[PDB]
Amino acid sequence: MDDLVFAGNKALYLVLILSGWPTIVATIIGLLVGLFQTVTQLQEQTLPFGIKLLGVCLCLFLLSGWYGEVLLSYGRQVIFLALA
Amino acid sequence: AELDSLLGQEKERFQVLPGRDKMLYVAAQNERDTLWARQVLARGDYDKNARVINENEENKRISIWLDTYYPQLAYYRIHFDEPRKPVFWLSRQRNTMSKKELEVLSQKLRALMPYADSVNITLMDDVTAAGQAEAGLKQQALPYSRRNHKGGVTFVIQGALDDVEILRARQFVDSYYRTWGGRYVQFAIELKDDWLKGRSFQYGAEGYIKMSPGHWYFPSPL
Amino acid sequence: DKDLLKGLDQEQANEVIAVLQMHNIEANKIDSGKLGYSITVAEPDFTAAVYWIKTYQLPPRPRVEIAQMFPADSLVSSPRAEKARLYSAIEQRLEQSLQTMEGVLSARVHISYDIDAGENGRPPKPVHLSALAVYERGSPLAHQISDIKRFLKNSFADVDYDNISVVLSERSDAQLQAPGTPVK
Amino acid sequence: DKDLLKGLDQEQANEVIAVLQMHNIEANKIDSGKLGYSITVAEPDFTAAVYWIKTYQLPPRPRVEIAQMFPADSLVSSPRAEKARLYSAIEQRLEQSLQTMEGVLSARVHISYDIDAGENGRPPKPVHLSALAVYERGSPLAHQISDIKRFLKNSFADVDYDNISVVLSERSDAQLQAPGTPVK
Amino acid sequence: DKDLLKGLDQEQANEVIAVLQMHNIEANKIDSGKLGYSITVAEPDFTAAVYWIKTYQLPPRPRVEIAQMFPADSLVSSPRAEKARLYSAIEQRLEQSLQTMEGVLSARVHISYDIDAGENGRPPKPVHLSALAVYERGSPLAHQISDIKRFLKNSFADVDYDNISVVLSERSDAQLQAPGTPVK
Amino acid sequence: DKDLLKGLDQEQANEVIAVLQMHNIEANKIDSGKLGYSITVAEPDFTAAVYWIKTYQLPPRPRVEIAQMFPADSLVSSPRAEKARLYSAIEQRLEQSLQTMEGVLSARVHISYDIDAGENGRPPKPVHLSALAVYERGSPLAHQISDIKRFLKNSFADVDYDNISVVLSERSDAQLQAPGTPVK
Amino acid sequence: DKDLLKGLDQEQANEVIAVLQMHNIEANKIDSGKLGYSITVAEPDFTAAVYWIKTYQLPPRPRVEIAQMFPADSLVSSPRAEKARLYSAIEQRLEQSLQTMEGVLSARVHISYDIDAGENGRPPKPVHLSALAVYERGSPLAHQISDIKRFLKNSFADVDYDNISVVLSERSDAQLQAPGTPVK
Amino acid sequence: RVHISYDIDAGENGRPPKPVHLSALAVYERGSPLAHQISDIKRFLKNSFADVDYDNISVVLSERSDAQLQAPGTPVK
Amino acid sequence: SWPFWVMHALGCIIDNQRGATLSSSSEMANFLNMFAAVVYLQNGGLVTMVDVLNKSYQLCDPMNECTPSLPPLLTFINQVAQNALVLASPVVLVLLLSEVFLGLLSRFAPQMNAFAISLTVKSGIAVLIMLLYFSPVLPDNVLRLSFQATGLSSWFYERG
Repeated sequence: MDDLVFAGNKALYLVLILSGWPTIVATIIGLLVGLFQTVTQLQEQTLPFGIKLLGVCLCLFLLSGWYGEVLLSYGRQVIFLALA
Repeated sequence: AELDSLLGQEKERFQVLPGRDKMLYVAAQNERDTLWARQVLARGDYDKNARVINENEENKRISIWLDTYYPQLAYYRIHFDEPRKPVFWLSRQRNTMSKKELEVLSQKLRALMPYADSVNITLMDDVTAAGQAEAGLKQQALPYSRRNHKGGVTFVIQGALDDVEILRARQFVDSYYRTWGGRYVQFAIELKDDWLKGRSFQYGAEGYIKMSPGHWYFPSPL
Repeated sequence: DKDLLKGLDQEQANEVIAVLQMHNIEANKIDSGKLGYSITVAEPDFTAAVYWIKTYQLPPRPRVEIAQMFPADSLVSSPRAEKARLYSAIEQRLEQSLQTMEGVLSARVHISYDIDAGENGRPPKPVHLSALAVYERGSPLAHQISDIKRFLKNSFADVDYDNISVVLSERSDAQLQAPGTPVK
Repeated sequence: DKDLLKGLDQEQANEVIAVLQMHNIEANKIDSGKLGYSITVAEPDFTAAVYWIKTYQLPPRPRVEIAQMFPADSLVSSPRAEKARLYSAIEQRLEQSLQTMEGVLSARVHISYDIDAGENGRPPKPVHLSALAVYERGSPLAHQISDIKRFLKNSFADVDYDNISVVLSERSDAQLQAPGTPVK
Repeated sequence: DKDLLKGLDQEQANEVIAVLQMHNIEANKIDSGKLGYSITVAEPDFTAAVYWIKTYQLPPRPRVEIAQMFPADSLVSSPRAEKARLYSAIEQRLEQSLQTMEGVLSARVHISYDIDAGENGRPPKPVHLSALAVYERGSPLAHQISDIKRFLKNSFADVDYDNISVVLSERSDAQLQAPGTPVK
Repeated sequence: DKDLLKGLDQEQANEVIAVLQMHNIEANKIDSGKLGYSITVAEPDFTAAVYWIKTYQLPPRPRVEIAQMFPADSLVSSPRAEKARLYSAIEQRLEQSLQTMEGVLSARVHISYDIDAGENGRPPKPVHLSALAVYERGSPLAHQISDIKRFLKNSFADVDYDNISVVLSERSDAQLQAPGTPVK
Repeated sequence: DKDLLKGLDQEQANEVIAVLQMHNIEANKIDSGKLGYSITVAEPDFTAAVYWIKTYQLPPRPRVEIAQMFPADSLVSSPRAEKARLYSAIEQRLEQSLQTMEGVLSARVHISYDIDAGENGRPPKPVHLSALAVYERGSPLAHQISDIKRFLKNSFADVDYDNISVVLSERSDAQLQAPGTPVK
Repeated sequence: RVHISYDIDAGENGRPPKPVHLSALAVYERGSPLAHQISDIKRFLKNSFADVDYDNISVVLSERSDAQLQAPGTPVK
Repeated sequence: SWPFWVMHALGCIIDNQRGATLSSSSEMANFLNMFAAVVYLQNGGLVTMVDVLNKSYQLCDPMNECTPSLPPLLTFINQVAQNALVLASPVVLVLLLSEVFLGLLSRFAPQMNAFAISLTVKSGIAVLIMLLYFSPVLPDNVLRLSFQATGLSSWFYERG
C-alpha cells in the first residue's frame, strides 16, 4: 500500500517537475512581450507566439537528453516494484 | 502560651499527654490531623519539646523493637482507646511465656512509651480470630476460599467480581484490620477473568470432581 | 510576604487556597486587574507551601474534553470527526444529569469510543460505560450502585449490566475552623 | 468582606448563594454593571466558604445540549448531523412536558441516538429512554412511575416497558430561616 | 429590598411572582424600559425566595418547538427537513385545538416522528400519539378520556385505540388571598 | 392600579379582559399609544389576577396554520410543499363553511395529511376528518351530529362514516353583570 | 548571592526550590517581570547546589503529549492523525479522572496506539492500558489496585484483566521545617 | 531513558509486521534494593504496546554516584 | 461499480478545468480510475464483491420474481454527481480564483492576451493543488463509497 501511495505521489511529482521549465520559459516571454506592448501600443494579439515557439523548442533542445534519464530511472524502478 | 491553645478552635480532636522524660505528647487520631499538629510544632510557635503520636504509626514503631529483642512472638495488635493504659493483645495458643516472663515484657514495653502508665497484657484465642473473619466473610455472601496452615490462615477472593462485591469486600477488610491487624489472617482480593469465581472442576466418566485450589486458572469464554 | 504563585485564574486561585488551608497554612489572594490573581504566604509557612504545591501538582490544568480536538470551524468534517463530537456531548450531558440525584456532589462518566467500525463491513461492537461519584456522607452507598446502573443502562443502544462499572465514595471530613497565624 | 468569586452572571450567582446559605454562612450579591456580579462573605466564614466552593464545584457550568455541537448555520448538513438536531429537540420538549404534571418540579430525559444507521443500510435498533424527576414531598411517589412510563411509551415508534427506566425522588428539606451574622 | 433577578421579560416575571406568592412571600415587579423587568423581595423573605428560585429552576426557558431547528429560509431543504416542519405544525395545531373543549385549561400533544422510514424500501411504521391535559376541578375526569381519544383517533392516517395515551389531571387550589407584609 | 401586561394586541387584550371579568375582578384597557394595550388591575385583585394569568396561560399565542411554514414566495416548491398548502386551505374553507350552519358559534376541522405516499411505493391512504363545534344552548345536540357528518362526507374523494369523528358541545353560561369595584 | 539559574518561569522555579529545600540548602526566587524568574543560593551552598542541579536534571522540560505532534490547525488530516488525536485526548481525560478518587494525589495513564491494522484487511488488535499512581500514606495499597482495574476495564471496547498493569506507590515523608541559614 | 524499535516499513509489503522491542535505562537513589525494582519497570513497560514478550525488554539500571558537598578549595601560589 | 464512477467523474472535472477537453465543445481520468481500481483491490475487494453476489441469492433466488426496487433507483444519478463535485471542490475553486486574478490583471493593461496566458499555468496549478491531498484523502473515500452486502434489502425485493 505504501508503495502504491509512493508511486502515485511520484508520478504527479514528475509531471509537475518535467512540465516546469517549458511552462515557465513560455511565461516570462509571454509577459515581457506584452509589457513591451504596454509601452508601445500594439494591437496584434497573435504576436508572442513567434517568441513562444522559439522558447519551447529551445528549452526542449538543451534538456532533451536529460528527460530520457529521468523517465528511464523512474520506469526501471516501478517495474522492479511490480515484479519483485 | 500553653500547647492546647496553639492548636485549632475545638479542643476535641487532639489530646495533650504529659511525658515522663519531660516531653509533651500530642495524641492525634488520623493522618489528616497528624499533619495539622505537626505543622504547628514544625514552624516553631512553642518554646519547649513536644511530639505528635498516632495509633497507626506508634503501633508500627514498637513492632520494629519487638522483632529485635523478642523474636518468634505471637501477637496481634496494640489498642490505644485509653492512651494512658494501652491493651496488648497477645496470642494464647502459641506462646510459652510464664507469669514471671510476662511481667518483664510488661515493664520493657512501658519503658518505650513514656506517656503511658502501665500496659495491660491480655490473651486472646487463635480460633475466635479466624471464626469472626469467616462468619463476616459469609455474611456478605462473597465467594472465597480458606487456606489453613500452621501459624496463620489466608482467605483468597478471585474471579470476575461485579461492582457491588468489591465495595462490600473492601468495606469489611478495612473494618476487620482495625480490630485485629494483619499478623494472623490475611485477605487476598484480586481480579482476574473467570466467571467461575474461584472454583474449578474437571469432568470425567462419573460426574464432576472438585479440583484442589491452585494458581493456574482456566480463562473463560462466555 | 513571599509569593509562590501569580497570574492565576479565578477557579485556579480557590483551589490553591482550599488545598493550603487544609494543611494549616493561611494564604492570601490579591487581585491585580488584568494580570490575574496572586497568592502569598507568611515567612515560616513557605517551606511547607512549596512542598504541597509540588505534591498536589498545583495549579490545576484546565479540564479536557474530546470535542476540543475536533473543532467545528473546519469546513471539512470526516465521519471520524462527527461521531467523536457526538459522543463527547453525551458523556457531558450524562455527567450533568448525575449531579441532580439524591446526595450526589460530583460525578464523571466515560463512554467507549468506536469510530472505525462503520467504514468497513465489520459490525459495530458493544458500548461500555464507566462512572465515578462522590456522595454526601451518612448515605448507604452500597444500595445506590444499582440506581446508577438502572439509569445508565437504557440510556444507550444495548448495554449489559456487566459493561457498566460504577465506583463511588463518600466525601472527606469537613474543614471549618481557621488555620491560625504563625507567631514568632 | 473577603471576595470569593467575581464576574459571575445572574443565574450563576443565585446558585452560589442558595448553596452557601444552606451551611449557616451568608453572602452578598454585589452588582457591578458590565463586569457581572460578585459574591463576598465574612472572615470567619471565608474558610468554610472556600471549602464548599471546591466540594460542590461552584460556579455551575451552563448546561449542554446536543444541538450545540451541530449548528444550524452550516452550509451543508449530513444525515448524521440532522437526526442529532432532531433528537436533541425531542428530548428537550419531553422534559418540558414533564414539568406540567402534578407534583413534579424538575425532570431530565435521555434518548438513545442512532449513529451507524445514518451511513449504513442496516435497519435501526429499538430506541431506549430514561428519565429523572423531583417530586414535591408528601406525594405517593411509588404510583407515579406508571404514569410516566405510560406517557413516555407511545411518544415514539415502538418501545417496551423494559427499555424505559424512571428514577425519581422527593425534594430536600426546606430552608426558610436566616443564617445569622458572625458575632465575636 | 435585595434584588433576586433583573433583566427578565414580561412572561418570565409573571411566572416568578406567581411562584413566590404561592409560598407566602411578597414580590415587586419593577419596570426598567428596554432593560426588562426586575423583581425585589424583602429581607426576611430573601432566604426563602432564593431557595424557591433554585428549586423551581426559575426564570423559565422559552418553550422549544421542532420547527425552530429547521428554518424555512435555507437555500436547500431536505425531505428529512420538511416532514419535521410538517409534523411540528400539526403537533401545535392539535394542541391549540384541544383547549376549545369543555373544561380544558391547558393541553400538550406529542406525535411520533419517523424520518428514516421514508428513504428505504421498508413499509412505514404505525404512528403513535401522547397527550396531557389539565381540567378545572369538579369534573368527572375519568369519562372525558374517551372523547379526547375519539378526537385524536382519526386526525391521522391509521392509529389504534391503544396507541394513544392520555394522562390528565385537575388544577391546583386557587390562591386568592394576599401574602401580607412582615410586621416588625 | 398595578400593571399586569403590556405590548399586547387588540385581540390579545380582549381575551384577558374576558377571562378576568369571569372571575369577579375588573381590568382597565389602558392604551399606551404606539406601544399597544395594557391591562391594569386593582391592588387587592392583583394576587388573583396573577394566578389566573398563570393558570389560563394568557396572553394567547397567534393561532397557527399549516400553510404558514410552506410559503408561496420561494422560486421552487416540492409536491410535498404543495399538497400541504392545498390541504391547509381546504381545512380553513371547511371551517368557514361550518360556522354558517344553524346554531354553531365556532368550529374547528382537521384533515389527515399525506407525506410519504408521494415517493414511497404505496398508494395513498384514505382521508380522515375530525371536527369540533360549539352550539347555542337549547339545541338537541344529539341530532346535530348527523347533519355535520352528512355535510363532511362527500366533500372529499371517499371517506366513510367511521372515519369522521364529531365532538361538539353547548356553550357556557352567559356573563352579563358587572364585576364590582373593591370596597376600600 | 551567586545565581545558578535565570530566565525560568513560574512552574519551573517552584520545582527547583522544592528540590533544593529537601537537601538542606536555601534558595531565593527573584522576579524580573518580563524576563522571568531567577534563583540564587548562598556561597557555601553553591557547590552542593550545582551537583543537585546536574543530578536531578533541572529545570524540568514541559510534558509532552501525542496530540502536540498532530495539531488540528493543519489544512488536511490523515486518519492516522485523527486516531492519534482521539487517543491522546482519552489518555488525558482518564488521567484527570483518576485524580478524583479517594486518596490519589497524581496518576498517569498510557494507551496502546495502533496504526498498521486500520488500513489493511487484517483485524484490529486488543487494547492494552498501563497506569501509575501516587497514594496518600497510611493506605493499605494492595486493595486499592482492584478499583482502578475495575474503573479502567470497561472504559474501552474489549480489554481483559491481564492486559492492564497498575503500579502505585505511597508518597514520601513530608518536609515541613526550614533549611537554615549558613553561619560562618 | 527509553528506546523503541523503529519498524515502519512493514506496511509496504503483504507480510505481517514484526514485534516491538523496548529498552530502558535508569538511575536510582543510593540505598535502594535495585534488584527487586527491575520487575516493576518490566511490568509497566509490558502492556503499553500491542504484544511484547518479557525477553524483548531490557532494563539496565544503576545507583547514583557519591555526593560532592565540600568546597573545592582556593590555591596558593 | 459505484466507487469507480466517482473517481472517473473526479478526473473529468480536474482535466476539464485545466483545458485539454474544449476541442469537443480522457488521459487524466483514466489514471484516477486505474488508481482506485488497485487501492480498492488490495484491502478486501473481491471478498466483498463475491460476498455481495453470494448474499444476492439469499434474498433474490430465482423462480421467486425478484425485482430491482424502483423508488431508490431514481436518485442514483444524483448521488454520483454530488460525490464527484464535493470531492473535486478544492481544485475548481483555486482555478476560479486564478481566473478572477488573471482577469483583474488585464484591466490594468488589455494588450496581454490573457486567455492564452492562463492556459499555460492552469495545468500546473491543477497538479500542484492535487498533490497536497492525493495521498491522505483519496484512498479513504474509495473505501467509504464501497457498496457492501448489508444494504441489499434496500435495493432488491421479491414479488411472491
